[PDB]
Amino acid sequence: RSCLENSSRPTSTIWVSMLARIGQRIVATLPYIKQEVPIIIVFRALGFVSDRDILEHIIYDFEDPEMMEMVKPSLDEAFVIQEQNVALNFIGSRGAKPGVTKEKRIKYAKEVLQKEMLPHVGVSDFCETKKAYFLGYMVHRLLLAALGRRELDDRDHYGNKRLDLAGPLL
Amino acid sequence: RAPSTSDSVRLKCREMLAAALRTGDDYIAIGADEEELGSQIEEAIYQEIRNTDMKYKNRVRSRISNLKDAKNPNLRKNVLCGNIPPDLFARMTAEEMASDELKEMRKNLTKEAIREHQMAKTGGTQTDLFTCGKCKKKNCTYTQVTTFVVCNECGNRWKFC
Amino acid sequence: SKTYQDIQNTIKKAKQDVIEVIEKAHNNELEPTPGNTLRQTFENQVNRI
Amino acid sequence: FLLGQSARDAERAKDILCRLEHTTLRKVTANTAIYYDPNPQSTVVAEDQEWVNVSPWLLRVELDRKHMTDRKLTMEQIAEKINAGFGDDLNCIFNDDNAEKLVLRIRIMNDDDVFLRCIES
Amino acid sequence: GFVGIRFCQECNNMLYPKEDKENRILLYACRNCDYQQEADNSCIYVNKITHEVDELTQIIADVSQDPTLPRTEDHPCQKCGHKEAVFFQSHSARAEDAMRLYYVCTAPHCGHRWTE
Amino acid sequence: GKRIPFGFKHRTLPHFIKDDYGPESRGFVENSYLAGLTPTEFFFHAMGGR
Amino acid sequence: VGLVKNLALMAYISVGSQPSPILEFLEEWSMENLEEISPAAIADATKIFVNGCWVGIHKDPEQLMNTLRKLRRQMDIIVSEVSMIRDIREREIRIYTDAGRICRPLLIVEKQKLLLKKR
Ligand SMILES: [Zn+2]
Ligand SMILES: [Zn+2]
Repeated sequence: RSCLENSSRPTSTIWVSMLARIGQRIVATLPYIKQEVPIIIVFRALGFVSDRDILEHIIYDFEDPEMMEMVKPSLDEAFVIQEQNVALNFIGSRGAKPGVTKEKRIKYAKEVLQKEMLPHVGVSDFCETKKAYFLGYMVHRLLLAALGRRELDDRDHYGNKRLDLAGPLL
Repeated sequence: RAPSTSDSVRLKCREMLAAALRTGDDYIAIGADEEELGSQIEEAIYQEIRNTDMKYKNRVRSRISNLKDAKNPNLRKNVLCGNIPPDLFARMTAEEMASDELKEMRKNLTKEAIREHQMAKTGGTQTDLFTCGKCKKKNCTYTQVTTFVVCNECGNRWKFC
Repeated sequence: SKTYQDIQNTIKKAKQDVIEVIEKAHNNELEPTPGNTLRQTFENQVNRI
Repeated sequence: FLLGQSARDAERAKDILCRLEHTTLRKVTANTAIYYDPNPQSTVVAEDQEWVNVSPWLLRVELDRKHMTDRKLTMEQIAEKINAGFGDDLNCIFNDDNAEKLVLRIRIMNDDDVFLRCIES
Repeated sequence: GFVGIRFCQECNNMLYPKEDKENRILLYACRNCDYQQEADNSCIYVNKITHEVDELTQIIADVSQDPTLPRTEDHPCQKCGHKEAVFFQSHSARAEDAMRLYYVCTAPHCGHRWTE
Repeated sequence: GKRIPFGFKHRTLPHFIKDDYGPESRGFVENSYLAGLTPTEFFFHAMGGR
Repeated sequence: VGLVKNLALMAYISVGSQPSPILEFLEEWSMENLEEISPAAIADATKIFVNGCWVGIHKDPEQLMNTLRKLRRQMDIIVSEVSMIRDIREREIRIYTDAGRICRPLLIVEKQKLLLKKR
């Protein structure tokens, strides 16, 4: 649940889930996007054509192949997306208000990919790097949870809760 | 004496069996006819199967591997010494042909699995002071919580307040 | 005033027994009870004690 | 409720329990590794089991021993089932019950790279 | 043994395997580029059903400086031979069935780990 | 139907140390209502009542 | 039952602060920023998160956390409501400064002796 700081827009949610079941195909539920999109297409849309860069942002160490076997399926799933334009078109095609043309869809995709998702890291003109690193950290945490190396996060743990006193409520 | 066969597959199987039986030179020490033993084994296999299909070839290969296994030459020595008749060896299974150590390990694993498959018995203080009304016996076990009565032999379940 | 002594002795004995069970589990001696895993049988033994 | 003599002794009841319990490869398999071994006799791995028995790829599905003994299985029936279930399209070269490692060798004879992944899964 | 991803040289992308039908060898081609390289591992995929993972490889030397972690003096280190040492369970989900400890030396410049 | 879980990271409460499966560290109340209760067992008893 | 709750006599909720002084104080130290950093250098390091924002990377958590604790104890640059969490198992320093973080005051115990002396 991302939220910059008492901003006009409401808090945005980013569900980076994974199919149970090829098997082990990671997806994402971006705001204002009814369907799901794989994380690899999102990374390419943020401005990362190279695969090595995407993996480095997601996975920090390459000496553990046991972790690499989990991302290979989803990585190879989206093999027909290399350039940034096609990724932007694919992400915008699933938008709530699909533009009748191609330019409108690209603009809508760039706006949702720079203002709606993860507004707390940054919503300025050039902040794609930090957004990509945060997304890679989310994927890394998801993979660690899947491997069981790190227990899940309890929902009732007050350490992950915040109280809204009269201030924020008003 | 095993009857001769004119089938090429049978002859090849007999030759392979004889060659495998010759591993380790145990035949010379025992003075047993390796060729005759191989012919008898092939004849027993052919009688059991009655066709030179894939099953017969698989059985022949398994027998050759078991007889030529360097990890348990005792089976080969016993076969060449008459301890295991050719009919028994041909009809024997993989578990029976295993070495003594392998057989002991398999038995231990099976016993451990059988024990682990069981369920823990219900705990309780067994005593003969309560007479079960469902069987007339005195053996039973009680549990205080009201004291629940559990029959030992008959299994009468009751409680006393 | 004597029942208190008996209760304290029993509690200390139970504590010693559970500590010994924990030590055995740590050093890998407590074999898994049939029908249950190692943690399950450990918890069952502790609860019974 | 057991009917035969198995009702009394647990030795003859464990087999009944096993046959009534669902057992699959995952329960008995320990490791599964695919290799693109070109020549069957080359045997990139050190295993003296293919030359005695005699496509440029195979699956080395080694099974566990403790689980197999617990369920009391034999490689003969496993090979028969794995060959009949998928028709006369593969050739499983099982291993004898004397070696330490319970290795296997699945090969296909007659897009092809992912076929082995799909079938093994 | 395991298998690691090997990126391309020019486009830096995932290299898919390929069985050369002509020379009868194993190659790794690129989906976009036409790069090729002769393989050396002769393996493509491995699955660990038992998931026999060595917990020691996950443990780090920084665990020693933990104020909420037990310490014992009866299990000294091996290399340096210090007395103080910590101990804890796997602390990893999906624990099959084992509370086996993983002793870690409590001293700077050592970071040794062992098990008994 | 089980003992007190590990709400924190591998421990019931901050007082007890990690991997402390002892009786008093998992809910076993050693004292009695006449002789008072320890705060930790007091909290665990409150959990049971809830 | 169980949904309605009441605060404790000592329980106190953080009113909220700003992250700018903390960012400046962590930026002065030898902390490489996340925008310009070798990806291979993330493994043997600790990731710093402030208000859930991943920024900067450090190479000495055992000293950084001590410096932060001393600074908060002196009440000069960081208010008493801020909280620095130290994750030992995985190297991550997640700091939070937003409001709603319920907390309470606790005495400090350096080795085996408190600081609340007779003075
Ligand atoms: Zn390439
Ligand atoms: Zn040391």
